Amino acid sequence: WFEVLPGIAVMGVCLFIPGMATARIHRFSNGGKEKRVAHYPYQWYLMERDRRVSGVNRSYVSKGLENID
Amino acid sequence: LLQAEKDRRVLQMLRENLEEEATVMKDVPGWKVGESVFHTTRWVTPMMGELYGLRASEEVLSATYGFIWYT
Amino acid sequence: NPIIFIIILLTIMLGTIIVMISSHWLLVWIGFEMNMLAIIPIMMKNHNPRATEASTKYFLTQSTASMLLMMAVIINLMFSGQWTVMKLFNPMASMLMTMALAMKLGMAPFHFWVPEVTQGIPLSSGLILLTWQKLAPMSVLYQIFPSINLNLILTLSVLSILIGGWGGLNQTQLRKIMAYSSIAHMGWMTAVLPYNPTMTLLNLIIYIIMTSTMFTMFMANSTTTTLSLSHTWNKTPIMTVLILATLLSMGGLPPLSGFMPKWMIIQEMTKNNSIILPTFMAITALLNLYFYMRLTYSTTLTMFPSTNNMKMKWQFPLMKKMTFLPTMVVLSTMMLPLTPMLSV
Amino acid sequence: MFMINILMLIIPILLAVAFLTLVERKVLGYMQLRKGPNVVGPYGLLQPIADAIKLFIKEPLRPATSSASMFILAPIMALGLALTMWIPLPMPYPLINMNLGVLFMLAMSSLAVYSILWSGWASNSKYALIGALRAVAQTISYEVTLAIILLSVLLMSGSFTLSTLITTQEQMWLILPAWPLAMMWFISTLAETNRAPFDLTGFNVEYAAGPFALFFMAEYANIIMMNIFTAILFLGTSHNPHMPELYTINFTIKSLLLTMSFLWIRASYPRFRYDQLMHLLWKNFLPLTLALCMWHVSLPILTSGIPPQ
Amino acid sequence: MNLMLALLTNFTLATLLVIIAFWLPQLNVLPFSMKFFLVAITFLLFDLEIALLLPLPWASQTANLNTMLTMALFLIILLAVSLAYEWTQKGLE
Amino acid sequence: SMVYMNIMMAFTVSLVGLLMYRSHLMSSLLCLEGMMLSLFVMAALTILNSHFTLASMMPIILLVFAACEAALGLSLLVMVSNTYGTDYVQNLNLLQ
Amino acid sequence: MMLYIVFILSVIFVMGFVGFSSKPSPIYGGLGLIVSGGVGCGIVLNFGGSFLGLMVFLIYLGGMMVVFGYTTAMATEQYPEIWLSNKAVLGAFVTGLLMEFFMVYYVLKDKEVEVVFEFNGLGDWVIYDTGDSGFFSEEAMGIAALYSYGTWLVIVTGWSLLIGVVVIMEIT
Amino acid sequence: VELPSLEDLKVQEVKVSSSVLKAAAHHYGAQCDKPNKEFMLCRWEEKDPRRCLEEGKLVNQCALEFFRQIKRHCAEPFTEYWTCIDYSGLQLFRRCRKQQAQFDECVLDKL
Amino acid sequence: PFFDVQKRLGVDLDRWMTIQSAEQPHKIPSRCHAFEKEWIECAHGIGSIRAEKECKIEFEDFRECLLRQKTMKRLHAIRRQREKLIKEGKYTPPPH
Amino acid sequence: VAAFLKNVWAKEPVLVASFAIAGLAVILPTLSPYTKYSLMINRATPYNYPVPLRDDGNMPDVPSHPQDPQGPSLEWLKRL
Ligand SMILES: CCCCCCCCCCCCCCCCCC(=O)OC[C@H](COP(=O)(O)OCCN)OC(=O)CCCCCCCCCCCCCCCCC
Repeated sequence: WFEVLPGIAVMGVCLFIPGMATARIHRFSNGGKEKRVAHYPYQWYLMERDRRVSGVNRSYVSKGLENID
Repeated sequence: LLQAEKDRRVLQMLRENLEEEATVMKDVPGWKVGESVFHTTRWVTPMMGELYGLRASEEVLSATYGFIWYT
Repeated sequence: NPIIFIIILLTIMLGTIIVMISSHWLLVWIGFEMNMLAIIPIMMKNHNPRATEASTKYFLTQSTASMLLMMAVIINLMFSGQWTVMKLFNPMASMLMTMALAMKLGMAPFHFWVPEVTQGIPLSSGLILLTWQKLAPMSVLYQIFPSINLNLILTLSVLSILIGGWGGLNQTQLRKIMAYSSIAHMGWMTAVLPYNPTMTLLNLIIYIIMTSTMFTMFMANSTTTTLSLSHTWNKTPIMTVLILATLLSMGGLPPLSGFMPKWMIIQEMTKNNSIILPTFMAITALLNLYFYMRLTYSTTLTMFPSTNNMKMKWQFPLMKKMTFLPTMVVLSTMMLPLTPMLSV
Repeated sequence: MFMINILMLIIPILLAVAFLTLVERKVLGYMQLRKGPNVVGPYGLLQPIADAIKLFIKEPLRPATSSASMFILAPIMALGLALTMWIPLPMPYPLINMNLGVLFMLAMSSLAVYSILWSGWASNSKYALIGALRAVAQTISYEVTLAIILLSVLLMSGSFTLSTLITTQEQMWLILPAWPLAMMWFISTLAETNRAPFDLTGFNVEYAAGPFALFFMAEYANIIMMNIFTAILFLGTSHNPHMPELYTINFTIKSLLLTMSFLWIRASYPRFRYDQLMHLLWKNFLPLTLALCMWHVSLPILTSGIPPQ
Repeated sequence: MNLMLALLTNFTLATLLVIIAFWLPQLNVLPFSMKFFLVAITFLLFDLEIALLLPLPWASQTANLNTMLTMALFLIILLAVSLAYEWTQKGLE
Repeated sequence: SMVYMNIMMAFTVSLVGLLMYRSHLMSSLLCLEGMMLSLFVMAALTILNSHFTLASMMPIILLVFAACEAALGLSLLVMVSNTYGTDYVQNLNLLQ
Repeated sequence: MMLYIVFILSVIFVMGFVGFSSKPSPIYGGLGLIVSGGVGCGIVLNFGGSFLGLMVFLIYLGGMMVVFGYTTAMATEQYPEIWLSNKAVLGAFVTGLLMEFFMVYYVLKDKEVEVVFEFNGLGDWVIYDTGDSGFFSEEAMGIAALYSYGTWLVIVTGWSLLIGVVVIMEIT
Repeated sequence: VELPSLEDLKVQEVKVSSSVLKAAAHHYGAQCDKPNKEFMLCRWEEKDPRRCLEEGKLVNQCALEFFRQIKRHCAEPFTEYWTCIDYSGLQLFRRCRKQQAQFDECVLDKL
Repeated sequence: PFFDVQKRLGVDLDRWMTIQSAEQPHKIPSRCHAFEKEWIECAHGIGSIRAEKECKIEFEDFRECLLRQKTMKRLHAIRRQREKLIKEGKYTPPPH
Repeated sequence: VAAFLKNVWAKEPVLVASFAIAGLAVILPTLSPYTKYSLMINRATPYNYPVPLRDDGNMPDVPSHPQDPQGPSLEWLKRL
């Protein structure tokens, strides 16, 4: 009954990687931010706009209130 | 607000696609600049070829294919 | 079986209603699509492999006769996009319109579409159902009418009676003799249609009645020509005069009423100074009677009724609405002061 | 670095089932009063790494009675779509944010029947010619029993996409309104993926050591996938934005228990004797499926509880 | 733009492995049955009328509902009446 | 545009000599359903960009009858092969 | 990944039809359709419409093709062959295959070739022509299939499907 | 046809990010109400937005002072409010429900 | 022929899925929506036999709305107005 | 016919339960008043923009102020 417990802790740990990996990529690719999702064409229009006015070329950075004062 | 922030853009966008079109060639078999293809002098909505000319390097793909085939 | 034999028979006319009652190109797509799906089991019932080797030749013809129509339908979607049943706004589409539609009303092209189907079917009971497929696409042509290339429609009609006048000189199968001359009247009512589409249906109504009486008189015993020798002195001598009352009328002689549309077909066709074309058709219609003479010479002259087997028993067929049918098919030529007023 | 997300999902999922044939037997072992792999491991854990070496040493002799262009074509698609179906699946973040993906899983799984028709047909006679047909003929009957009751929960969850499916199950464990559907979900998914009660499943016996391993490796790939697909649908987990790690901790560990169920049901039951096997679908399953299909329409209407989208 | 660069790695990985499997590390130098046909035709009939059944969750965020209620139930009826006449004859199936 | 010119040649896979001929008669009925999807897509080009929003049912209801017509003629070729075993369209007995 | 990625699939979609246009010993004809219609499914997935093309996988490519592939085994029980391995197959495969690139060869590669064969320029973004942006309602194309006003279609088309079963509930 | 010049362009566009633009998003239009509905009649009732170019700047001008107003008086609970909703994913309005009161305690009070 | 049952008894079979601008379930128009509303207004009481000789104008710009035919002809020759003088200067305009 | 429900429910207890779900599903949407609350919500979901109109004399109702009690009351749901 004991020996099956190392059997569980191999294949089950082998699924822990990609959920950890992907959540440490898109978080890493946007600098500690989640990825902006786009499901409707009105939602994409913000990212199509805001990338052109972010600072140079990025959608994961913001301007804030202090931009135009 | 953003409606007023979009129509302002295309009046700018059509101008530099027209002002840089008037200065191309003043040919005797050339176009009268400012003509219309239609007869009815009204405001038709412009076409994707009229916003962006034959430039077509990245940014034109960045406009039409923006929502399409991913976020 | 006998419950759904009505239900299959019910949905055929349900198809051609939707063909008539619509303002929409996709419903008239569906219309004689489900008709072509409703005709197949009527061909089958006794499950003989000749009937299967006749319906499948009937099948993939009318499949294309469906599927070519939609290729015309998407063109005037790309050309002005309106879906009212009207002019097609493209001669490349109206060409694709008619000469696809002419398959189901089979013209002088698409030759063996009619006889190879109708011969080889054991169900000679009816097989009057191939009057419905003569009825439905005529109810589209009344609305396609004022956009046709005007030369294609008359070319198929002059050729129509030319082959149909020639086909039954080489025949004994009275099904094929009745498969032919179904090309004949379908050349005339196309040849009117550029000039007054009303009174086209006058040719259509007379053709229905004189074909309805023909197979009901053929549902006594006869399927072969020499089998029409052995009924005058065997089955009933009263049928021998009545079959001569119709074969001579459908040839078109003026004292009977079979001549009546061809009387009126010229009063419309001339007064628009087309003279050489009705003369070529009427002189071709002379040959339409030499099918019937050389056939009526067999049944009404007692040509050797051999094979001694006497029918002392009575007859119980279903002669449904039969005896009232050759009363407007003979003596109605005085009785039409205005058939072009109630129909038109 | 989008490419390194790809290789850190395809490669770490192969070891997820290459180390499962071990677990297949040990769970089978400790029911029968017997131990696992004893001499090689020591705890077993050194067994499949050596056995993976053998099937590429041992000579793959080819049939002279078959074509070659068709015979290796079915293992091409076997790793193709049965691994492609992993892609728009969240944990809690999917690789692709598809706007509709529940149709996309069924669109790929419908081509699973299109692989078995290859290998039996292009190879040989009888067994590989008639015996490989029936297995398509059972697995064509389990899409209508699959897709209809699938549609009956989208009526209440709200839409087609999978990202909204987590938020709508944050208080529920949605087996509770669909415990009749929970049987006919799990029974039907068991039957499609060719396992022990629903088995008749010559489409393997001709494969030597080379390409048998693929259609043993792809078939196992399906079975944890129907576990992970039932996992996000029925037994939804909690979500934390500030702590994404805590999602995946209690995510795969729930799918790993249902992974044992295919190993656990296999140790109980006999077969179903093919004539009954389709007879228990049309006569028995399917009329209840239409009834509950009518059930999940009227009740969100007669609640004024339509899910928003 | 990686969809389309997303599966291209997956399919080049499968066709790679067969070359190390079937190729270079090897180097060796129907009767007809009617009852097994009619179920495929029967399946495709119920395969069509679930695709017309398919657009339901978008058909709820809509206008006046009793049009969409009473008509969507009618397709299930035609899917069920089709069973019953066919239930009169299934064969050894 | 060129996207309309191709696909328009793709409609001319309904070549009639390769639509009822030659034998292996399943290859004939092959391009019949192959003539479908040359009309499903070609319609769905113009319906989609010119935002009609109402004729979206039209290509969907097209494919409903497209398989349903294709369902019928496949059944009859079994009835051909029921008494024969092979299709072989050069089979001909019933003449005109 | 270039600008011409939509058009270049369409030319590939043309050649999938030519693969079964002669006589591909009809088991490869199924493999002529799956390669075609999937690429044909790729063409529909542009231009806004996502949902309406993906069903063609299920209803036709998973639906019709399997039952299509379920035949040619219950019938045609002779010995098949790989196509192009004969001289009856390759006798016309190249003929229209030359014109498929020859149609592209001068539609726009010359300056003006000529009047009615140079009307449609290749590219560049006018193939889409979909600006400006839209709404947050749907695709749309998303609110596309409605059990509003079209109901006369559904009562007819469903009832046509019912009597299709009965005709196949009989003879076979 | 004709188009107006490069003049009556280059006016002060509100160069803010999309999250901080959707941050307030609710108190913004709910109190201005004079140029916007007039601009809607200028666009919906009468088409051709070339006779209609002037009031697109007027409603733009009102937003200029609007963010200048919130910056001068109460912005510290505002800057933390679009901080949490910047932590992305679908921009739900229930994750930042807690911090909403610290912003909204003074919008009815300070100004 | 066209019996028109739906005219007397006042229900529509469809009559809605007919033109480009009839229903639009959430008031979302089409691209050439503005020319349907004009071209119908031209010939309504016209009996269609003089309509091909009287209106003749609002059909044209409508038909060319659907294709943008000469617009594509006018735009393509700009690639021959410029872009044969590529090495002959005329960048026009400089970025941005 | 009273034992007819008790000589088939002890004989084939599968489709018997189906017809009971065929029942109790058609009848009840025409019964409880929770419906037509389904209609009031599904119409009061704003997709598009409510465009204002032009005044000329009247003014029957609804001046320019949005926060005035000038329109309907769908705010029962927030209180619900
Ligand atoms: C009025 C209020 C509204 C309505 C509410 C009513 C609620 C009703 C809920 C019903 C839904 C579940 C029932 C679904 C049908 C189950 C299938 C079935 O019962 O078939 C019975 C099967 C066939 O044989 P049978 O008809 O019984 O004939 C022999 C008679 N001695 O005979 C059998 O018994 C064999 C059982 C099937 C064989 C497969 C068993 C394999 C083991 C599977 C284990 C499943 C574990 C649980 C599922 C996993 C959880 C996700």
